[PDB]
Amino acid sequence: MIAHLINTDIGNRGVLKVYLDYRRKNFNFLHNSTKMFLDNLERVLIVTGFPIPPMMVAETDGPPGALAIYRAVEMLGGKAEILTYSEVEKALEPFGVSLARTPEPEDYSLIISVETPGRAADGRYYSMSALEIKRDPLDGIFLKARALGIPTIGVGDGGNEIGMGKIRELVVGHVPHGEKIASVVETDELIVSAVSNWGAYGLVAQASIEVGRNLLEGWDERRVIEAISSAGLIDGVSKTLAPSVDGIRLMVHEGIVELLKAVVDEAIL
Amino acid sequence: NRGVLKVYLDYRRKNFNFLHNSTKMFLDNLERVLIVTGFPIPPMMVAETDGPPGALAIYRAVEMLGGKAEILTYSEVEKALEPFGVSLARTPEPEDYSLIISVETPGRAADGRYYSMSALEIKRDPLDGIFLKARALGIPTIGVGDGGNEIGMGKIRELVVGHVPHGEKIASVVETDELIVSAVSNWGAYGLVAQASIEVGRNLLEGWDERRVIEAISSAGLIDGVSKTLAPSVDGIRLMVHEGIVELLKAVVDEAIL
Ligand SMILES: [Mn+2]
Ligand SMILES: [Mn+2]
Ligand SMILES: [Mn+2]
Ligand SMILES: [Mn+2]
Ligand SMILES: [Mn+2]
Repeated sequence: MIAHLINTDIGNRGVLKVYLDYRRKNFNFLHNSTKMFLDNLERVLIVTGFPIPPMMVAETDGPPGALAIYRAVEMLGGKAEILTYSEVEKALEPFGVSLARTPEPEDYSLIISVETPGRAADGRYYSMSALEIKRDPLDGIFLKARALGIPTIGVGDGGNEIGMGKIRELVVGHVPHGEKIASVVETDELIVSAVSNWGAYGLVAQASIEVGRNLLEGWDERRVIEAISSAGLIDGVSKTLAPSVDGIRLMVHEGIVELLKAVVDEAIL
Repeated sequence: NRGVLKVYLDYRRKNFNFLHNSTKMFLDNLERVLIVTGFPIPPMMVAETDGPPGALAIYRAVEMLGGKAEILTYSEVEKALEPFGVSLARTPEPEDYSLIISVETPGRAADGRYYSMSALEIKRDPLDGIFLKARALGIPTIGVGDGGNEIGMGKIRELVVGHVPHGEKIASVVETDELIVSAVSNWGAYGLVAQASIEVGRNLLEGWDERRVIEAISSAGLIDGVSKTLAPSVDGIRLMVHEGIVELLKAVVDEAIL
């Protein structure tokens, strides 16, 4: 099953414990996020981009997930655009992605965050290692969306990203520096995953099953990771230009993807 | 299904390190390991494809690590595993082994009988008797199940009743020192080998060919637990998913070991 797979145990105790508790009360969270996804495809805004102190450069986790969702929205008949930092706009350039300009929540039917910084309790922005983030914020549009009642979906794997506000108690208690770094920003639905890109892929995968088409077909993890890495995006852990995500090498990410595609094909047949 | 996942969720929340702890025990008693497997599917009472593959995977890992292994199982399964030249247990006594493992084997319920997950009574010579003796003797024991009616589940009987249909009647009362719960039993066994690989620094799963093992045992007469037919699948799920599971585990091990 998809929610369980994208939360595969990868040696990160914090995220696993959060997932366990989160799913105890919200067993169908991925299903609900999907239902909200499918119902508002008209015009989707995807937000991604996570600055890595002390360089404050964006990492490899997030954009791939955004591209996958972007891809799925277009294939489903909707329209999508991406709000993110410049280094990320450059990395996604080859993929012919509609970039968002002067966006206001009103203009969208659904807004999704894939690994984006969420302001903490003190109104500041922190990394998982408690270092403060200094880069113009992107969560602002989610607050306006919540106030307007516009559908929102968050995807995260740490506790300091947009959407984590819906389960801050789980973050404070299961993650180091939690109380200080846990984002306060909420979304209508939330997807927790071992790696954010997988959360994004899981959404795409669950949607694939409900529409009867494998929306992941054609996706090439290695090609995408290597492109955005050659383009300047760093690995979150090594903080270097290695073609990897969250310090984990490509065969693992590639394996997740390929397994999701199989799980989807098997479910549609 | 929804049951197993809910039972896994609770168990993992309660025992965060159950797989790691199972692996420690495994790695510590490899001198002579007895692996038990074989689950009859009512009404035909023939063994299914879930279990034998996992048992075979452990058997192999035990030998690659220098220990010795033997298999206690039903006749059709012995036949099904004949091509792999696995040592078959004869008149097995508890005392003779340093470790006893079960991969998808029926455990007696509270009323002393055996039931499938659909509450049908299993009628065939039992294999759990040695686990009862093993724990009374103090012999290390590990169980791998994915339903709640398998050997080792007696350890979490409460979790089984609160999430599995027919629970009270079918939940196995048979305990085991360490217990592995997984969506499919075979994957529990591979997880064990993957975890052992990480602890040892060697990919013990390298070379594992899910396709061959399942088509082989299927050709030999082992039916699919869900469809109850001779399809090359396990738990009603086609091979491309199991190949994917295995491939994913092989990469995770590489990630840790390199
Ligand atoms: Mn994160
Ligand atoms: Mn990440
Ligand atoms: Mn690494
Ligand atoms: Mn079972
Ligand atoms: Mn099974």
